[PDB]
Amino acid sequence: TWIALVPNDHRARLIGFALLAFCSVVARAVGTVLLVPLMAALFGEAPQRAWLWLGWLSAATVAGWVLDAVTARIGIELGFAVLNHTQHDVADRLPVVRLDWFTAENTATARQAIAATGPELVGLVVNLVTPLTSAILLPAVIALALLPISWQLGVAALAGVPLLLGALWASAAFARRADTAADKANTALTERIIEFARTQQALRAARRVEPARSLVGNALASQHTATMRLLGMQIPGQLLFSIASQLALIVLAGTTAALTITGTLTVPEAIALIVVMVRYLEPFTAVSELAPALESTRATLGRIGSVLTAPVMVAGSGTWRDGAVVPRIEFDDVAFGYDGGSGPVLDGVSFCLQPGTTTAIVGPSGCGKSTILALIAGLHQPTRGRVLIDGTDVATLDARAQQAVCSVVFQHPYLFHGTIRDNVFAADPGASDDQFAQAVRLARVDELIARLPDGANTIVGEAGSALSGGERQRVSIARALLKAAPVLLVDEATSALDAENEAAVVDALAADPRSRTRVIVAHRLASIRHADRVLFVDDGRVVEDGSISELLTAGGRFSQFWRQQHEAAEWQILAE
Amino acid sequence: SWRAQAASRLLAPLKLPLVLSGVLAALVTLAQLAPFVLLVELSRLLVSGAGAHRLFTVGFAAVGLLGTGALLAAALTLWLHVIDARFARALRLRLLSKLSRLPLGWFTSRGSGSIKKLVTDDTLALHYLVTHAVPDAVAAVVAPVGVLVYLFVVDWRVALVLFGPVLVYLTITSSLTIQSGPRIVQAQRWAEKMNGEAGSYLEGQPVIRVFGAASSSFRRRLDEYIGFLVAWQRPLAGKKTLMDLATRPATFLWLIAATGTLLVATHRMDPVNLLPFMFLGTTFGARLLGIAYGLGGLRTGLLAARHLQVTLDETELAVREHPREPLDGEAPATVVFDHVTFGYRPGVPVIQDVSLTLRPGTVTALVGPSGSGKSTLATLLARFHDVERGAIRVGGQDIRSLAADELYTRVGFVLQEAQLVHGTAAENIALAVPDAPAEQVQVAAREAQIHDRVLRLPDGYDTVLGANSGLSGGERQRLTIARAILGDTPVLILDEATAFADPESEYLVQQALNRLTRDRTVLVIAHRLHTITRADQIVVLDHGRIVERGTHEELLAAGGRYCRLWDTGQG
Repeated sequence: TWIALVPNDHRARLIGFALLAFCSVVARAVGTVLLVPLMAALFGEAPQRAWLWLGWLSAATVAGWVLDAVTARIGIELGFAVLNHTQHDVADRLPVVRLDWFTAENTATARQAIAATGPELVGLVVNLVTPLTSAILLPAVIALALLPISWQLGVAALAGVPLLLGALWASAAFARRADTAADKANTALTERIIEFARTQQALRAARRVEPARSLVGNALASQHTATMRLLGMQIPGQLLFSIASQLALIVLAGTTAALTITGTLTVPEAIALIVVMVRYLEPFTAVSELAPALESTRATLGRIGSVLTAPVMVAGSGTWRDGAVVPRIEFDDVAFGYDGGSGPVLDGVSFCLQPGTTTAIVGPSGCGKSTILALIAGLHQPTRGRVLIDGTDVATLDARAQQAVCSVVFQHPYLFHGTIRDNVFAADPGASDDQFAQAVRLARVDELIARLPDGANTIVGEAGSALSGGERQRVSIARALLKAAPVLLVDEATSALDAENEAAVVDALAADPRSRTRVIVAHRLASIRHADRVLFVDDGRVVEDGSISELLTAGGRFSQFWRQQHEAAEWQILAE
Repeated sequence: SWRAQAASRLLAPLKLPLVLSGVLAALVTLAQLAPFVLLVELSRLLVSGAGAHRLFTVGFAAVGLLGTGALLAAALTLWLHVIDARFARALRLRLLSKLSRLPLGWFTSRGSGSIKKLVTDDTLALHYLVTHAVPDAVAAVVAPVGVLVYLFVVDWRVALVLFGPVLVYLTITSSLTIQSGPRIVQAQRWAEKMNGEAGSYLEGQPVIRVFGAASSSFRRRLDEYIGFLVAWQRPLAGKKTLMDLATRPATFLWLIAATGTLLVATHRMDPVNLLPFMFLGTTFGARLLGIAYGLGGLRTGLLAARHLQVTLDETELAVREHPREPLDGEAPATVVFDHVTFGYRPGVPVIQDVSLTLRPGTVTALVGPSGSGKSTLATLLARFHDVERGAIRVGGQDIRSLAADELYTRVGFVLQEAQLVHGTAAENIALAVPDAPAEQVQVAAREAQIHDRVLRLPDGYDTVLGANSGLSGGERQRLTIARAILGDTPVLILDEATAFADPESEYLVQQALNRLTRDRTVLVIAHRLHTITRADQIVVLDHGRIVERGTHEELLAAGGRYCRLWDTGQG
């Protein structure tokens, strides 16, 4: 529920800094209150008495100076500390966030959370915290100290201040609401244009760009919305606090002049009281000025809080030692649909993969075949089933011992910025050169490591040397082949261009002198040729099981798929 | 910098209303800050006999001032919000009418995020600049000038004395802005590279969950980042502290107090003439600094307008040039060609002097080592770009002398994009001919092998093709191919890299293409040799300079680059 819980405890600089800030506010308060008697000597019959109070005010202001200096230093230190803590927290928290929370724009929000908060969080305490809170409390203490000298005046400000606070609050709220209304209307307007620009290639080719243009043009030009209630809800956002302050000015000046006209106080110092009221009305103007910085800080802190409030996954008290030998798997109607509506769903898959074989999951398009691998690994959670690898349950197991059984090859490869040797070593920080050599030789990548300018040290990152498809996929295959985890679940990368990649996959699958349970979501018949037991999957539920040859006798939905793959591999493009 | 660099060029109409709103903002600001002068007058009034009615006249003037100030502010904001909408509407209309003249290659260049960014962000930023940034800036500019003049006309001593803290602030700022010389651009570079690394880290999430040893890179990058900022800001601490201290309304108060006490105690001036400085003139310091922020508020809108005008000043397609009589020796088919040398982004030419000819009803294969300007040569034929030297002619008429309808009635392309429009499926199958009598649609869909997948839909032929329609690649590539079979354009551009997407659902796409290319001139952009090795003729090329052309066996046994390309060990 933490919105911006930055500090651990530390208690000490916290309490000290709060007390110092309060004393620094009291400094300016007593400065003005000590200005109070000064004017009574100028507009009077004795203009020489002023020197004493001038000296006292000098003492007050040097005290104020020292206080503000020390509070500014403590503020910059606290800014450093808060930056460090919050960014380390967000970084260490990102991995445990629920996986399906990353949409196309939620990802952009998260990306902004840790790319645009450097300079706007270090200079936060010394720019928003201290000034705003030092300017809010000051009027109250000024009125309080004014009370014992002129109680007729004091109570007036003591009752006025909440009205001005409420006016500031209401003005800010009105401005915010107006801005949201405006930008929402603008987006709703330009949506049509945003759409018309993406289909600019299907329209012109369909020789129908002129009517398709005229339609949206007519619509956009016609619609107006008249903007009038928008202006009427905008105006008060601008002119409310100016009016409040202008009215308070007349009120206070009038009450002072009225008290003068009766003879309670005297003329020589009524002017001092007026000056003090004018001094008292300034922090409100300062707070009114510190609006836009406040709004931008609200926006960025909202990004950070939204990141810090995402749902999480749960794992507890796992028991592993090895897998013993090699785990067998199991499903029970896992039913994973992401909402019950639009999604893989998987309405009724239930099988059992014996302890260590090759097994391909063929089937028509519709990525149940990939969510099955996700569920097997650990990334997703079956909403109502129980994956029971070997005899336990993965969902009721510890996180540290959860990402320690599977080793995954991914359909879409991913290499982080660094030397490819580091990428391949990103699976085992140990792995002496025997392991690394056998891995780099099994996946056909020794060729790439030998025809490299400097050798094994190229910085791939983004925009690699060539490293298009086949190369990155072979690096990923080698990396996933390094890890010792005794179940290898392969995902057939969509690249039917590289005979080297094909042979690399076949080799990694069938030639490893180790012994692991293998699963390969494959479509290249060369791959599913070795799998001694295939699982056909349409609309969730498994539709067919059995060895290869046996399914080619049944003659159901697999003979058709085999005869369709044996034909869509020699399709010539002659024309007759 | 100055009067005209594309920005005032965009902002041509908004000059007269802008200066009107400016003078009105100055006036309303003076109306905002006159109450203090009124207070000074009442203060003087208090020390010579008050009476009943004189102070009441003063107060009546004050309340009238309040009322008229509020009225003026309301009038100003209404006039601004009025003058903004017409300009926004004209801008959007002109932007659309320009958008429907750009060459197709521009869109593929930009992408998807660029368009939305440009349109939405720039229009909204321009609106904000017009409605907020200008009045606040002119007000923050006019206020200090006014208060300074008023402080000088009442006394030249105290204002000259008060000028000091401004000097102190300026010298401290100028001394500060010598230590962060390159540090600013270095930190900007750090910021952009950290943005890049953040994007990378986020997009590669699943791997991180399995191999938990791949987060060390990002971790150490973040550590070095925060260390850099910490080591950067540590020195400037005391300097910024002094910069702040010598502005605050505390020091101004003591300075004014000392100067006034020295002046009055020696009878050099009357005491009532010290009221203006006790009033406005103690916040003068913090008020001056607002000028920098008010002026800096314009940067965003200025950059937005610059970018938008640079975009809008793009060049459209060529002129429908001199119509000359066609048919020196050619036919409806037979798309000749000649020394093209397209180039694009000049310095580097991507193509070179090619001269080939597609026969009336035969296929042609544009084989070549990928990346060596192989697809661009085809896209250029569909007027994605204009040639800089040479002339294409579908038949005899150069594509320049052909309207945007006579062109796309003789050239139909199929590329690596889907481009589905928001409507009923029957319309997307019948976009070519807008009124097919609901049976030609069905036969042209039962010839593209998309009949079953459209029949077993939520609502069949009438389910709106939304972003979440529940479709895929080869499931809608067949939809666009069904749309293309209705066109019947006797020239086809066939990007072959669409037959092996989602390699599961590609047998149907192959059947669709088979019954789509029936006796019409094709031009296949080959990606595999065995599929194309029997078309009619094979053209090899490496960044222009067509290496050799002819038939399969001819290319095969000549020692050719074809022979060095089809020997990847037969694979």
